[PDB]
Amino acid sequence: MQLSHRPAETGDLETVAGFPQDRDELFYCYPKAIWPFSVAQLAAAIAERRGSTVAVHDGQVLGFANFYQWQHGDFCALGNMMVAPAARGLGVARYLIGVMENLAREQYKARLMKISCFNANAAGLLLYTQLGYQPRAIAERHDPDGRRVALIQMDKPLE
Ligand SMILES: CC(=O)OCC1=C(C(=O)O)N2C(=O)[C@@H](NC(=O)Cc3cccs3)[C@H]2SC1
Repeated sequence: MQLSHRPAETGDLETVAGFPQDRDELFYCYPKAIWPFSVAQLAAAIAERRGSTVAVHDGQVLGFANFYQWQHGDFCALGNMMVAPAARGLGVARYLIGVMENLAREQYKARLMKISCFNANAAGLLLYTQLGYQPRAIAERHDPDGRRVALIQMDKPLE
């Protein structure tokens, strides 16, 4: 992958909003969203968040992420991590996580990145582990069906 990145733009929203393929994928990346996902839901997140970034390869937006929490000199928390269904497992998430780590360090002076990952998302848990994130706590949350899920709260120092 020759990958690049830039801030998210209005024109990207329809593409990015197409990434979650089912209600599980949507919950894992945006638990407050309601299925079906929409550009309006995506735009609302962007508005209340920081750092919304896309990853681009060969003219295609393949990934998106942002911060749902940010505390200058302290940390950021990565949110809305979405990857195009045709580009899963190819390094887009790894790439964007690296981008977001740099952004947290440089723009927020963060010492730590937090990532919270739902228990059912094994692929996320494994990736973040491979990227040097360590599990710190488990919180109870509830899915759209009112079922109890475990949110695994991980972090990583940035340097
Ligand atoms: C890496 C990634 O994509 O994380 C998605 C996520 C988000 C998100 O929306 O970006 N999060 C938030 O905004 C947090 N939300 C909660 O802990 C509240 C919840 C209520 C019901 C279930 S979780 C975390 S819960 C995890």
